[PDB]
Amino acid sequence: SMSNRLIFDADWLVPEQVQVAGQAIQYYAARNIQYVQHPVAAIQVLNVFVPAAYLHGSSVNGYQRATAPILMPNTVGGYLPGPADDPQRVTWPTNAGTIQQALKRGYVVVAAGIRGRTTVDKSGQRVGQAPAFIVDMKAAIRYVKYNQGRLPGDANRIITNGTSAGGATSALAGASGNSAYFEPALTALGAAPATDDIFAVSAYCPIHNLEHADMAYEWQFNGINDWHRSGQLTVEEQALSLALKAQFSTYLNQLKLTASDGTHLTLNEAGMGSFRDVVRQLLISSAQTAFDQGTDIHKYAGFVVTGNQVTDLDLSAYLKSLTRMKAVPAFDQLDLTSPENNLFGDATAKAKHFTALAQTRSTVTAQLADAELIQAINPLSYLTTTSSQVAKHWRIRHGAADRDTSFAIPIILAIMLENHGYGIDFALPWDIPHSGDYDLGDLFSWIDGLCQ
Repeated sequence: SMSNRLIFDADWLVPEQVQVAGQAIQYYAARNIQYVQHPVAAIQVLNVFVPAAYLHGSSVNGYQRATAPILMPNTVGGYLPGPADDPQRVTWPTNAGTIQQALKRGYVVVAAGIRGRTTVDKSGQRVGQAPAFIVDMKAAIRYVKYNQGRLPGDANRIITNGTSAGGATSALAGASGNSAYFEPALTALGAAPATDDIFAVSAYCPIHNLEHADMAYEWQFNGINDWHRSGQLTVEEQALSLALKAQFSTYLNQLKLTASDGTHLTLNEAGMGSFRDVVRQLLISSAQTAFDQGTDIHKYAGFVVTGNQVTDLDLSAYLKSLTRMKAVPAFDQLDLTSPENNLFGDATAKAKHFTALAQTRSTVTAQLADAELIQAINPLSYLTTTSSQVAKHWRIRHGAADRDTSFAIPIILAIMLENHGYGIDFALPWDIPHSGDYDLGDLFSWIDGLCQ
């Protein structure tokens, strides 16, 4: 209610410890903070964790109470609800280990609970479908910034982190700072009166650009007719696949992506061209990195090694050995059965389409989600319009063995960021599956490079 003033009090913080690297790591916690005045679901609370030093006037890793980065990780996966995380949490989903390491590194951690597609209110009505996930992330950010200086950590140094749908959430927060689109929702929740633009984005395999993911998936996997998550593509599915693949060329070319040297990255009618070369080169680079460490890259097919150099890659051979995970369409299923279909439903419709193709070919009675909503939750929408304040610093990873979305998807995001002058640190880590937080040493060195 309005009795909730949304004022943080450091006096709430109580002392705890957790073991990290064979050392006891001291911190303080304040849990279950109601971060808006009018929550609709119990999950909408946040937890605050602070390195013990900052309550005793001291420093960690070059940071102080007033200057520490604020890591804001989320536990969203599959666009499901993501409970407020905790370094002491052992129940799925949790990135407790990352929180422990972040605290050791000197970061304040604000771990917000986020509604998702299965969240219901007290009347049993759905209240967690799109754009609830990002509205909640923004409200948690607004809470933090409203409380600059009451809350330890520098609210101008917020860095979001998440994996998969959570990586999309992190990227979307970074892309859409202060977008007016979300203002009515934040007003209705009674979110804090503060900005929601953030400093930096960490995203692992962000499942985003959903309305073009089917095209990208088929561009990548057409010609591979068995899928494993085991199934076999029907004749109708093969037909959609070939078409979806062809459509990707047109979508891709219209983005006007450019290589470092300024050349338009494109694909021809058959899906071959300079854009495909870029994907290949990133996978070759991933392989070279692994090869240099003594890893057997021939676990997968296609790599040409000349002396000590990965000199080329048969991309089709590689993808066959990687295997297709999803059927067709991979995201907008004709029968509305995907996580993304359910994400785009509302209080009235459990699920909706979000592409013209799947609506036209729907095998169940269905509606299309609002075009503005689809656009609003796509981080890419903000890189080509002037409707928000965008984080200047991005670190994106998508595993070279992650088949949950096409490599083209994170690659498009990374290139568009680069093309528009944002800082972007991007790679496809070798033989990494659909997962995140597996390179914290490097992530934290990147954050430190930005913040210290």
